[PDB]
Amino acid sequence: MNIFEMLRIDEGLRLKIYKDTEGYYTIGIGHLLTKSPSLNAAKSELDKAIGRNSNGVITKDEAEKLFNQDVDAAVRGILRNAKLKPVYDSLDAVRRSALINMVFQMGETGVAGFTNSLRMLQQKRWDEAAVNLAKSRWYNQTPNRCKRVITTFRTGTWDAYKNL
Repeated sequence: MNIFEMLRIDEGLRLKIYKDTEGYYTIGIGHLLTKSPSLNAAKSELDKAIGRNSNGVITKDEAEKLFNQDVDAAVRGILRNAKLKPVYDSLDAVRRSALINMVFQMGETGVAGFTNSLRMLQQKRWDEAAVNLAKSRWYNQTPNRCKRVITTFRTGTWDAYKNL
């Protein structure tokens, strides 16, 4: 397992525009199109980004292309954020994914909001974090995934993604 697989599991795949649990238009593997409430803006956004006239539906390969940049973008975001970096940098490789998994989902900003949690983690206080996280809205919105994620921070292993 690696981050890519992790997220494909968490985000699934969709070749057509759609709304995330946040109500935003997304497509592919959790590719956020636009915060705007307008199909068109998204459609616009999409084409722009895709380069050609999409008409709201992408190709598998495109999805993959976005995915790959989005992932890249997140790693990059973290490494550039004063609050995340240090944390990220203090985590073992498995936990780093989780962090990323988070960032990819709520964004650098959202994630930098989990102050204590961040600290806790940084400080190896696994359970406490496990706990804290569970208190977020996300948790009640993506219980399934927040679980998997939390387990990963907690355990430091991919068991949550292994199919037991």
